Amino acid sequence: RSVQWCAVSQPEATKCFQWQRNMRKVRGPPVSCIKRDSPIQCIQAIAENRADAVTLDGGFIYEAGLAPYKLRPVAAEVYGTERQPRTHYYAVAVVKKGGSFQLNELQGLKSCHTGLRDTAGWNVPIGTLRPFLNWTGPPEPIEAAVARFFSASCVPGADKGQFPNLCRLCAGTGENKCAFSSQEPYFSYSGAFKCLRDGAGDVAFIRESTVFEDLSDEAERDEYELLCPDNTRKPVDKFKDCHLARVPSHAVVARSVNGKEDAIWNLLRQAQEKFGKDKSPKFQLFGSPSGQKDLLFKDSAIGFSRVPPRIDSGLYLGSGYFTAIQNLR
Repeated sequence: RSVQWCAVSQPEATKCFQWQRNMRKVRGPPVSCIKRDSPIQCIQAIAENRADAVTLDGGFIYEAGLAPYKLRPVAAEVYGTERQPRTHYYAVAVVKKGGSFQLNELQGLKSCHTGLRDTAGWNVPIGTLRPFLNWTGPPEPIEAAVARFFSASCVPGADKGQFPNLCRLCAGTGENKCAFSSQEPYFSYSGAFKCLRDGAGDVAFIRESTVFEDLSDEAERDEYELLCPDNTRKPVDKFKDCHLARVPSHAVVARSVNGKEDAIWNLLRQAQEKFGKDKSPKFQLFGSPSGQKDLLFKDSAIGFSRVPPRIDSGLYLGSGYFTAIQNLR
């Protein structure tokens, strides 16, 4: 037959055509390509058997699995190194030890977010805190509710103009203040942590490893702990037993019924073994051309991982995450 990939963009299309005719050359499994204008359109396409697979993030993993699609992950991107591969992380709420407030009592305190609408620093934390948010649904934006929950925060990317409150704690210079880039000292994960570390804010929403990467001294990081969902605090080494959500990697979604799980997989294994990470200078599966990034697959990816059967979107996501998504719906 052949597996039909779905490109959400036209540059994506070019790398797929590239992929298909490069699979030919190496006499491997064939792949055809489909252009669409959005991840959902691709979800529908695959859904109504116009295509066979597509790589999606958690969010669309959520979406694709819903009726009437019922799509399911079959192959998972893999980050890290061949030496140290990783298919996920944990979204954690860090704080400085010594306090008594818990996750259910963060109202009025100061928060430090990696970025606006980023998963770990936003979608997981703000979706989790949802019960404490005085928010009607749409059309009023969540920022609104968040802006009036915490007394002040740093959310790189937050609209300084509409929601100035979400940029108070930020530390960039002039117009670079609250900007969504390295210009903002409290940007991303390490900036988020430092935000907390500098006493600017009381809680940091980052991932479990930023701590370790940044705090070399074991006795230095005994100065921090984690805020667990069961309204209890814990050391940063107990992240597995004390996190807001377990965030998996982007996964290749496919039909639950008659999905061609194996064709896709047999195609995925081989495409990797030949055009995988620094395997060929002819064509590279994980790598976007100049000006373009994360085409088809995450460039930071280094391989794939088969997803066991009977594992749906919800089970793939995890409750923390899955709940975090619905809560914002």
